[PDB]
Amino acid sequence: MFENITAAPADPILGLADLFRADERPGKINLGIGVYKDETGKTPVLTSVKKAEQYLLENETTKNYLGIDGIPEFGRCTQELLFGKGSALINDKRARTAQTPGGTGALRVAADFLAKNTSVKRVWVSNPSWPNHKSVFNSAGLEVREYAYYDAENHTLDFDALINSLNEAQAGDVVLFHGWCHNPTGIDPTLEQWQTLAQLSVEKGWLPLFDFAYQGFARGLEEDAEGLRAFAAMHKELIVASSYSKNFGLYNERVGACTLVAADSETVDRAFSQMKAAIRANYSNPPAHGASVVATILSNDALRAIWEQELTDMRQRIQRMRQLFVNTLQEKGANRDFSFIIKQNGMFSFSGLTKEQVLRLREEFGVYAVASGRVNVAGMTPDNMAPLCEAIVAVL
Amino acid sequence: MFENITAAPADPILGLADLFRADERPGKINLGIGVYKDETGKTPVLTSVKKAEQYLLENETTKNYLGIDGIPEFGRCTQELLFGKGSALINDKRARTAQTPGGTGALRVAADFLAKNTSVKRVWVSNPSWPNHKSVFNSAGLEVREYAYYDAENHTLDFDALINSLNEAQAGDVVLFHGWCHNPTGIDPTLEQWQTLAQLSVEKGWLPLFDFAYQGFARGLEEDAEGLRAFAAMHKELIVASSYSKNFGLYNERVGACTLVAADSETVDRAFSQMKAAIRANYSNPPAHGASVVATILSNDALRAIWEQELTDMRQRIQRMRQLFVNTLQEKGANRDFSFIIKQNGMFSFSGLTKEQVLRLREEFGVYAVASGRVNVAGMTPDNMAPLCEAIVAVL
Ligand SMILES: *Cc1c(COP(=O)(O)O)cnc(C)c1O
Ligand SMILES: *Cc1c(COP(=O)(O)O)cnc(C)c1O
Repeated sequence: MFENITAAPADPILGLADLFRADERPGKINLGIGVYKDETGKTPVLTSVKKAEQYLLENETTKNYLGIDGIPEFGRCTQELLFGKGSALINDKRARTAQTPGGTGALRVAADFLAKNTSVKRVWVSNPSWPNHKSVFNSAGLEVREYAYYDAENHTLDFDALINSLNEAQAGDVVLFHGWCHNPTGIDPTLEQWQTLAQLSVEKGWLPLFDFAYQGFARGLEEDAEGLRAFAAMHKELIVASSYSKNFGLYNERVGACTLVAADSETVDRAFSQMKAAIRANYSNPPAHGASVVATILSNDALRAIWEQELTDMRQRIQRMRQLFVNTLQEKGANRDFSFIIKQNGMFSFSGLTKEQVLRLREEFGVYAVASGRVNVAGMTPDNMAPLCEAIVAVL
Repeated sequence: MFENITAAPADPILGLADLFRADERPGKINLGIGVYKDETGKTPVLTSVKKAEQYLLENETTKNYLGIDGIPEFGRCTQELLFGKGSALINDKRARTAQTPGGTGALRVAADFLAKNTSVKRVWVSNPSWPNHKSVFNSAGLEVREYAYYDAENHTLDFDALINSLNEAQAGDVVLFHGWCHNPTGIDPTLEQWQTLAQLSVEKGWLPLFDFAYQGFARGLEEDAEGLRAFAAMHKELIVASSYSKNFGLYNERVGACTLVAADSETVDRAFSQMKAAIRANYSNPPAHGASVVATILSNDALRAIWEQELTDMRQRIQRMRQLFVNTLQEKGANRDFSFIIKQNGMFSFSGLTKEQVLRLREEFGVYAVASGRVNVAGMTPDNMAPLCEAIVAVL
């Protein structure tokens, strides 16, 4: 039965992590996958997280199955983070959230749900976008169409191209928007731009789907949620696939959420019963550990104060590395002006390196970046900045 | 977009857990979902598990993403449990395993993989079988056909009906077999019967898919794996979706595995690259906590000795409850002879109660059983045995 199965191509992000592993070179540098590193080049378990974990170790009395949708408190805390504490969506009971295995799990559950319960056949994704978006949607059997976004020449969000590209989107299509800290460009719309978009979707009949994986990495928790909140106020319906992998440094515990919003309580509960059926036919119910760590921290004021500071430290450290990167490139003779990278948000900077330069960097210098030229600024430290900047100016 | 979504019907197993929750009756009894209970009617975290968890709390230094296929050691320990320590499959590198979110996750990954990479269009499941099998396979777009199994009249495995039913299965179809402790009947084939089946699949060209969720609940770890091992010796290809939810009491951490076996190392690695692609487009990578607990215990001799005894205690306690159940029914005037239940293996006994009796039990007496008449013997305790047996004889 398997004789003719052809090998799948390596994952552009995750397979990169393998090559780097197998690399016996001493000075190799990561920069590929979106995982935070501290000053020492390590990815430690957050202190608020370690504390919540002892708490769970001393307090859990059972590992009995959670319901299909997970821990209720987790769901509530998630909605408050997303929409705000006194949100009308929350007060009118217009939103239901299911705990899922990571943000990817949330996107797939959203896809399966839409493919099986609505008339959706098309999902619009930005050019460029997280490479795995296409795979997830194609998996549920939906086609992916792409909308213009990035202006490679000016390193700006080409807004008119974005709008004119979206005019080919029909009423009933799904349009995918990144929350804030666009992966891979780091270029995001202004609040004014988010409002224009919110009113155009409403007028055009698009169903917004937000992939929110970096809440807290641009300006703050509540600020980073402004685009989505702009949208939540206008729309009767929307879905949010959020992730706690990055903002809680909980990557491998698989903590995410799929939030479904409908015009009313009655409709959303009915639509949610089908979302639950899609989950049962997939992984049954979600993994408790990571999600209970998140609920514990968000529900406890002392633990929450510690986590918020840890997140602030991650954010600030990345901001410092960005400046450090553009300066060092300059003082190493990387003649090209890389100042636009200071203008990007989040863990990543879209460097503008070509497929071949990205390839040479690795084979000749052992510094690993995604083939699209996307580099993980959070993977940079004061110690690896110079060898890294030295490799870059040499392939330029 | 969601105005016309119709509510999904409640899950026959998981939705039962909700009704029981919402039940304000004092003497209500569970018996529905397949979760073990000790003498006190609680589902404690195993002692070996609590210990492995402190170990992880003191020793983990990162939550960085696992690879798509999970923790390597987890994969190795799994293959040894399944095939045996000195297995030829293991030595010839004919098997690859991916850590997945529970056994359900493993079945779905197997389904997606088969639907997208092979010519499979049909999956044969036993009548009766775990209610969720149909949903998982239909989700990947495969149809489910059913083979005869249970003889309701004699409470036996109707073996000729099983064989004659399977003669309608074509070369290239998938045939699903339960490892041991068949859910829901508890009726399993003899080793001789397993050999006859192994040779018939090989001759007929069926691809065996084993759902192994109760390893250790019938006679022992290695004995319960005899049917599958009978099959592994004859087949060039097979897939195993195993679960550690029940045997490790790790229900909510979602710990399972999907093991792919091909004729050789080269073929299995190629087929596995596609399995990994199906995982990436689903939940990306697996949850670390439960799986590392399992690897820690299986890799440590002291921790393993404790766990094996805990599992032995669960097994024995269930065996005692079974005897207790048939005796108490007898001394309460449940005139029907329920002795066949002593002959069933695992957590469940297929009681033979009708849809309406199962329904009356709940509404009039608050004892919850699955509508098929399946009852969780592991949910019985010396304290609830009498009220339970009293309710049963009253609806008889
Ligand atoms: C990291 C990321 C994901 C994946 O989240 P997981 O929680 O790791 O599944 C999805 N979308 C975007 C834009 C991401 O950056
Ligand atoms: C319990 C069970 C499952 C589900 O396993 P999870 O690990 O809970 O996903 C699948 N198949 C059978 C036969 C089961 O008994």
